[PDB]
Amino acid sequence: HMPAPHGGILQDLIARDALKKNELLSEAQSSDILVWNLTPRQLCDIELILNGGFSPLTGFLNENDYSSVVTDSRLADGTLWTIPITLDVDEAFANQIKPDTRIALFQDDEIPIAILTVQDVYKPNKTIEAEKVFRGDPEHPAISYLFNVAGDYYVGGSLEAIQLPQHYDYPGLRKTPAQLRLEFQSRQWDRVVAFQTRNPMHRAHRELTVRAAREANAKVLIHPVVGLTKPGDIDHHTRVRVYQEIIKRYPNGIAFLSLLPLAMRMSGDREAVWHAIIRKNYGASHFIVGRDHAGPGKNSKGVDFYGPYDAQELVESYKHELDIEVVPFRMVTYLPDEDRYAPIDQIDTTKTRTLNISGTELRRRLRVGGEIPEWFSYPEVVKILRESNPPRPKQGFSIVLGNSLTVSREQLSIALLSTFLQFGGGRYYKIFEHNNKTELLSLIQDFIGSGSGLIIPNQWEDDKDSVVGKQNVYLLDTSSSADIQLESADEPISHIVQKVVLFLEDNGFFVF
Amino acid sequence: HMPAPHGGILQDLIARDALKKNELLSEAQSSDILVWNLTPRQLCDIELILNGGFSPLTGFLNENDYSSVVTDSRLADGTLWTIPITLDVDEAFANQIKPDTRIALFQDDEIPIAILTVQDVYKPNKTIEAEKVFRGDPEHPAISYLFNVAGDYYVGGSLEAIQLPQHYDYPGLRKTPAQLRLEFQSRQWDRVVAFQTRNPMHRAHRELTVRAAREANAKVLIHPVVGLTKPGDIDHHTRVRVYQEIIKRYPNGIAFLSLLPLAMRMSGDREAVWHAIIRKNYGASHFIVGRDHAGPGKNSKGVDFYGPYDAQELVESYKHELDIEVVPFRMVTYLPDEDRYAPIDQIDTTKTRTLNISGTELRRRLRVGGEIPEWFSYPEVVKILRESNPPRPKQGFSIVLGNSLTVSREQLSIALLSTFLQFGGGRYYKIFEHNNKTELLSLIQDFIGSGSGLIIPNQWEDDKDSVVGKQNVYLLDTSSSADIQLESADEPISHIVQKVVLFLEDNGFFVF
Amino acid sequence: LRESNPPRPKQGFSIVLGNSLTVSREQLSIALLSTFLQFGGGRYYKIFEHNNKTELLSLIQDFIGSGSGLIIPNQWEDDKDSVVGKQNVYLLDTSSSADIQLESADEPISHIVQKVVLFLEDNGFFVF
Ligand code: NA
Repeated sequence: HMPAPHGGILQDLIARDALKKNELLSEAQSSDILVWNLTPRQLCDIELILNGGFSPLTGFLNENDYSSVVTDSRLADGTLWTIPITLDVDEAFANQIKPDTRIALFQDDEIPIAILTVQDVYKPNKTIEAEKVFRGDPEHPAISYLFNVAGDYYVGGSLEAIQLPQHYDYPGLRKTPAQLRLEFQSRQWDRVVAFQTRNPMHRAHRELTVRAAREANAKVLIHPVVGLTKPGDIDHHTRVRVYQEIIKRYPNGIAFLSLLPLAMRMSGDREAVWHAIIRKNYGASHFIVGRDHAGPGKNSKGVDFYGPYDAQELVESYKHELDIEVVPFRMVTYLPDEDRYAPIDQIDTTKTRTLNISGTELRRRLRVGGEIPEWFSYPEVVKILRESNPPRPKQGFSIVLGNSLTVSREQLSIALLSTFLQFGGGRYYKIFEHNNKTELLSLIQDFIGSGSGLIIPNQWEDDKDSVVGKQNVYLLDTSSSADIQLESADEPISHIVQKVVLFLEDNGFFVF
Repeated sequence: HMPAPHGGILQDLIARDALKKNELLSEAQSSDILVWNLTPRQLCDIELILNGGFSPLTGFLNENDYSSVVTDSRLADGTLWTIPITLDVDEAFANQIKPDTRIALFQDDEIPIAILTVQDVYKPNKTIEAEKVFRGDPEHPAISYLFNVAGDYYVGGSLEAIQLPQHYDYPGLRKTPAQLRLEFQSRQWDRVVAFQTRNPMHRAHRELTVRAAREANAKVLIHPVVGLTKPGDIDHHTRVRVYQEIIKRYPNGIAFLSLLPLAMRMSGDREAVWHAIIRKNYGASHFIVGRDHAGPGKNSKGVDFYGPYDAQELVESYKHELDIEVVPFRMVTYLPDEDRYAPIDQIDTTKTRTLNISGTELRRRLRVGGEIPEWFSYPEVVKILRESNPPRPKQGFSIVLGNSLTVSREQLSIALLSTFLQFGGGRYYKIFEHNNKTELLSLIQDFIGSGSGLIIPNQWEDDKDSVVGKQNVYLLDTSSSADIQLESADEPISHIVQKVVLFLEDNGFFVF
Repeated sequence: LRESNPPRPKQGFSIVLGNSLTVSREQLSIALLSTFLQFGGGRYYKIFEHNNKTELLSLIQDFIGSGSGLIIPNQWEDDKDSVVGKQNVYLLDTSSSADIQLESADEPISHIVQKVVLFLEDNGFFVF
């Protein structure tokens, strides 16, 4: 039952180029070879290629495959493939390469990853890519990256592997497709259903998953993404701690945890098919496709990027060709009087109690510090989330003295500092003078991340608002754009202080 | 019974220079008048002088009173006075002043405090002062300050009150002698026993104090020092929270808390007499002098700066002259089977079970996060100290990659960071590059104070060790001076990471 | 009441291998036994062979009453269904009358085991 890789053969480049390692290593570490440092998304991508995770890929797509993928969701030879995997480069580097040029791809400017043999260098129409691949919405994460982070030139080419990107965390937890397939054989695991996730798992996830295992007669592979998920989500370290904990809530010998160095595009539809392909290469006969699978969410005008079922239908439409089975996850609700989750479909809310916790409410219960029902998520998991996302009483913040203020900045700072220290509780306070220095402005969010309260005497230049981070940063000024608005610019310091103290207290930072 | 100020009349200068405030304020901020920025200690002293708390002083001591104080612990006119209150200025400033010169004393370079009418300017023999006043031992906190911080030119002169130094914390809690006496009169309080302290109060302190009140038929005045105590101690904020909490464990209408802006010299012997005088001016008829009162402790060779009972004996020998009663606090111990503290005197240690917790064992339990008995310190009090002095798992730290390391600094830091993030526990981690900059080195301790873990890629110049701070800062090197010593200079990174992890785990920072 | 009528986690049960099964009864039993022992919690497990003996069939409900999990290799004769007691007794077979229904009679033992484990887990006997 274990699926053959996509395209019939596991492109384990690490294993195929084993004997030539030192040979490739040297060439890569020679001063005669042109060097290109891989960006974060590229590092995740290249790992899956050398890995065989992106079978049948063997390098970054050339214009021929890239175009076929963009317009037909297939490689030039017809193989289903929905996400363009290209090596984006800038004009400068582009002008130093031509077909057959040998490039060395490094990590952190010092670790030899692989040797790339160019065969194509083109300047893709990002308008068409954004439209045909990511549905053209300018706010879509992939399209934003496409235009502001991705180089404007793609470099098609074949790769020869030196070593997979270096990782120092979760060793042996990042099993390659070959290792996973071998692990499944050790356990005599025939049928395996894989679960995609870039989020923490709660009881519902544990139940829906065990259910899939039961109905599909397969074992469970919890395959969390730890490379790059949606921008601004929970760090993977925290998620992995949650996974390692929830894995213990499954009957013994039913589930296995393994991390996927994937860099998502949040391209729902196509991404789902891409996900099915990837797990297939990793050895899964079944793939769970959730509601709005890999969906960013809603845009500015509240419009959804993808339809709630777009992903499940797309994968379902290609499953026979992919030779995998799709396990659709229907929306579910909790029935208190039975202590069980059930498909919304079969519930008459008119004659049955139902409980549900939205992501917003959860984010709120972690901000406020309120209890989280044990039926929604396991105790151990909630504790883990509580540590990473502390309630406002344990959160850091920053109070910036507006430019409109005329009071003694030094005195107001001393006054605020002295005042905050009366409340105590654990938070460390500091009058922070940056002097419009980037080396110091870059530390603001670090102190806030540490729960520290910073009193900042002056504002920084607008051409640096990007160096800081708006999170928990409040402006004290007379302007209508301030978070703490003073009626005048020459108010008594005690007047000003009280306004700030009560503001913070109202926002939950101080508790008495 | 309420004593008369020391000298006969309370020198509440603020009250005698009221009808001259605007006038004096003008002169202060005038352009002609010479200005001097009051040092932190000078602020605490000047506040007590203008306050009346230092009666009969009416300004800083001149060479006449000073020498008298130094040799015979009295002022020129005989009046008892053991600690030399003088205005220490640098050479340069001394040469711009002559007798009759009027000076404007400012706080933080912008607040008019008082006008000083110079009477004397001299360069005291600090070798004699350190000897006759503080006993000579160079490691004595007062003698160290005397030479390394105090100016070399004392400026004697009278003072005219503008306003007492500004405080934004604990307003109305810092009552003046005039205010306290009024507060006492309002409560029909005649006999008052004052309790001095620069440390947290535990059940023992509550019991000894209540017992004192009972024996002397007096009310209790908890008079903590909030100015400057012993180098490196518990900030007054934490202590005030402790005081306000324990003050509630007294019978209603028995005790009263008030803060004393005193800058202690930790001059045990003399300072106790000085404290009795100060407390006398504040309206206290009784003063508690404890074992090694205002004592620095032990020097290098483990030799005590003062004798356990030197302070009690000295004040006791001047009490008749001071016109105040001395209340000696005898060493006590806890009796489990009787749930009460009793003097070590009447306790048959042989036939009686006794419990005691040293200041060191308390320090240890707070570092470890161990339990602290209820009989030793009130729960609310422990809570406060725990939050101010977090145990190792909640403590911050720094691992400085030594100079002898030949390994990649970029890769070792990255490996430490990703490894640390696996553990979780609320701590924020950061790779900190200072580039030998002071603006950055000064933040290291702020981060550690915030519970953060810093990974420092390079050591900082020797000429800047004084800018950092030893606390929880460990060096990873090969030298025998390293905190985490490495066998060789080019050990595998994984090998290094483990040595560091297990070191931090053995030291409490990590718990599993 | 909680002591006399324990919740499913502390309740005994019995899994009888249907007559339609073609798998190695000895192996399936060993497999189930070994598997149940991984979960633990307090329940005592036992492969129980009655050999259609009334003296032994009369003990089935006694073991269940003791919270024990019994793995029974074969079914007994219908003219004895009255000697046992249906309480917490589940049949593993292909027939539509079975409590745990297999799609085929020659399924992999690991296939069969998982079906039984998840059945019991769904019925509250195993808690993780
Ligand atoms: Na990137």
